[PDB]
Amino acid sequence: LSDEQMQIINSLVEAHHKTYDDSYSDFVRFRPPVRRLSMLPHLADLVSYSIQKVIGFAKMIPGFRDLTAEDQIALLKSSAIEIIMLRSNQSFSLEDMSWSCGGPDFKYCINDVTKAGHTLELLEPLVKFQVGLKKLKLHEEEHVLLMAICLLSPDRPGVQDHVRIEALQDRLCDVLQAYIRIQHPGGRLLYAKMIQKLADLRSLNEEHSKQYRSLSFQPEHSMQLTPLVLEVFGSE
Amino acid sequence: LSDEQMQIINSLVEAHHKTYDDSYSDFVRFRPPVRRLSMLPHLADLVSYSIQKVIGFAKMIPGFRDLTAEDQIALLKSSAIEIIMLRSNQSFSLEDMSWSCGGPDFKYCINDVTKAGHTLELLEPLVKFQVGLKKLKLHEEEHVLLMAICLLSPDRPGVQDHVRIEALQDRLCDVLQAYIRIQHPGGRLLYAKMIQKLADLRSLNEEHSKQYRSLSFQPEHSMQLTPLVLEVFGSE
Amino acid sequence: HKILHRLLQ
Amino acid sequence: HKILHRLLQ
Ligand SMILES: C=C1/C(=C\C=C(/CCCCCC)c2cccc(CCCCCC(C)(C)O)c2)C[C@@H](O)C[C@@H]1O
Ligand SMILES: C=C1/C(=C\C=C(/CCCCCC)c2cccc(CCCCCC(C)(C)O)c2)C[C@@H](O)C[C@@H]1O
Repeated sequence: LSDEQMQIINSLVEAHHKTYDDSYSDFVRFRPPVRRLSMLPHLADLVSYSIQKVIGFAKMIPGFRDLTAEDQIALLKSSAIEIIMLRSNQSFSLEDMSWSCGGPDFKYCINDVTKAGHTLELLEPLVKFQVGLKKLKLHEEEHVLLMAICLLSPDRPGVQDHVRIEALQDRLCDVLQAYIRIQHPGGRLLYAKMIQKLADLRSLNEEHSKQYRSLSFQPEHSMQLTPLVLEVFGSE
Repeated sequence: LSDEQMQIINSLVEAHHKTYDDSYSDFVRFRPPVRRLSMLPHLADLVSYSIQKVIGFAKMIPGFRDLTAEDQIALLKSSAIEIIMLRSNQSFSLEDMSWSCGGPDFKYCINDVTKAGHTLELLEPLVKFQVGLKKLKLHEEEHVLLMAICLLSPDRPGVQDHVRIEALQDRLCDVLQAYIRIQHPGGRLLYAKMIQKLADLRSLNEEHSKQYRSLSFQPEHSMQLTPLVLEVFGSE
Repeated sequence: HKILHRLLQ
Repeated sequence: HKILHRLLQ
């Protein structure tokens, strides 16, 4: 690993630590969980909160701030749910097959999201994705690189500078390939698995967009969302 | 009091009981109070919740449902904050000079709204209004009639059928005048005081709209509002 | 006013 | 996208 590759890793890890709270102490400020669509208010606040964190993380990705505000938004909107899916793996547990975020109130199973407007058609591959990603047992350096690579994908709707973004992602994919080779024993096949995860996220992204569209078209449900959520997942 | 005047009173009282919970048990579902603009999330959820209740109340006001959807919206948008001000008097206490809504968490003083984006320029006449209105010691029949009269005011922006709405309000003002004369001892001067309260609400409405506009123009603050709140107090 | 219209049935 | 633009400074 070169010095530049090292600086990139350092800054990305620091960016994640500054935008991911391991105590989940902010969750008490969300609309509380209720166990129709009783879980939608809590989920909406959680997702809205997470979007703000993803934005914070993205702004510290090297090269992202130099992009056009339009490109930044285009990348953010299209990849938001994928980054949320990726970052949520940190709270996911193989023992409980659930997201454990501090207290008993914030221990989320698959049934909770069902009570929030989404179906098993999304949640079944989601949990399967979470299990597979957890089994990869990523270093924090790798998990953090994966989120940055995902966010800087040039193949998103609305992007204008495809070459400048593909270059940034390549430079990031380079770092990831090098790190695994030098710092991760028995990771000879790990990189290919991680790229496959990015492909999994596209299908999950697609299914979420369909189910979100179903949800956002009903005013009684869309009124439970936050302005930020409506703006990020909206078609405007 | 005639039978028709009596039926109107009955239906309005029942409408209020169905849309005003004396236990305030729903308040636990709001984003919790935090004691910048730390109180804005709780206030936003409280106001949003109250708007839904005001809508429920309005739909049961005799003649309101027969109005145009546009007129219903025009009346609702322009008078929403005034009805909220009126209905909040039920939780207001002269002992504490505050709104007491169940537990210690939901005991709101003037400083709480200050921590929610509004200034003393609105709150000082508001509390003064609350004190004066409480001192009138309205019967439930009167307090309920006042909200209905306020809501059916023809002198609002965006209204189209001024004659049909003024007629409904007149018919309501008739009921109020009769009720006070027949059912309220020493209320010889009460009706004039209540009409003066409607005039007070206009000034309070005006000041709120200015301070809301200041708040809604800042995305970091407007993102803390609810879709319903944005829609009702919005200029669209 | 899609929310208001919905809430007004 | 007024919120996003604000959050992106
Ligand atoms: C959001 C996070 C966490 C869990 C995430 C999770 C797991 C679920 C936790 C909360 C369950 C109520 C999740 C992840 C991806 C997709 C989904 C499905 C919902 C998609 C967005 C909803 C909407 C905008 C209405 O379409 C849930 C919890 C922590 O790991 C922080 C992380 O940022
Ligand atoms: C809303 C209600 C209650 C209190 C109301 C209150 C008293 C305050 C209670 C909550 C304090 C945090 C109040 C009333 C009128 C105006 C204001 C000022 C805020 C205006 C709307 C805010 C915004 C849309 C952001 O501009 C507060 C409590 C109960 O009486 C139910 C009633 O419906």
